[PDB]
Amino acid sequence: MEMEKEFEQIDKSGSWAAIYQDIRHEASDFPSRVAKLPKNKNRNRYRDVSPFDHSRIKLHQEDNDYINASLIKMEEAQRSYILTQGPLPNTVGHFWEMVWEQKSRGVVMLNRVMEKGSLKCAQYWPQKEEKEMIFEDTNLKLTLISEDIKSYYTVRQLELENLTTQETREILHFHYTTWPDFGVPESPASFLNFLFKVRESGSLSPEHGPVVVHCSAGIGRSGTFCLADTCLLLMDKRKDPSSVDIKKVLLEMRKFRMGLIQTADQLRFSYLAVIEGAK
Ligand SMILES: CC(=O)Nc1ccccc1C(=O)NN
Repeated sequence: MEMEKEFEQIDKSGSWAAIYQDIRHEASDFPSRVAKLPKNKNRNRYRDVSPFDHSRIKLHQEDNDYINASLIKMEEAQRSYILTQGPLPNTVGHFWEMVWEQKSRGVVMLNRVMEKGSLKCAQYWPQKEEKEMIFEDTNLKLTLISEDIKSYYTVRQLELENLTTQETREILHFHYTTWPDFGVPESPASFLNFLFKVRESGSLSPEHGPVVVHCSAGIGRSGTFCLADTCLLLMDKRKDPSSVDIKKVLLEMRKFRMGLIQTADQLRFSYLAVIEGAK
């Protein structure tokens, strides 16, 4: 059923809440035993948001390999994403270790450091060229190279150096800066343009490791980003773009990380992003 028609049918009936709860009811449930170990309590921002054991990203150290991050692997779309929480004061070094070990080219950030008067994630990148950051626990150095600030998003060029081998890589930081404190954007125009800037970059492409995407919890706004990307590209691939069932793509993605899409408004916005994106 053409999603644009399904959309108007849900909107006229005002049943967004009922569709959304159907997804919550049918969603996968897998063990998260490593996340709940007592040694990992300060590695988790929220007690009710954990990566599944089967799909969690492992840090390449013998000490403690745990980070709140998941590999979403979409087989038919031929895309991979890592979805992770906003780094904490004690996980900033782990975050950049993961970016290094997984060979990511891009980081996508969908939140502000402060929202609603509270801290939503650590200040994990350098704000001035001449004041670089060093993560002593993971032996990495991070330098701001350049910054391009636009109305809806900022793009930063960063240099990440493995102080152990003295190899360097260029990482692109794509920061969406205008998601509102409450609700969802009124129009997806600026979200879609942000998405096609990340694609243009090569960050989503198979010659690199998976893109790292995050918000505060790594399930809401992060969910919207990878659902829209995957749904649009399936439409570019299949002989019938109307066969693309957004609810079925979301349940497939929810086999890899719990809670993706947090509200009925985010589900509606995702439809609006794919519907408008198809034009
Ligand atoms: C399929 C589609 O409409 N993509 C976009 C959406 C919104 C803004 C830009 C683009 C784009 O294509 N950029 N190169």
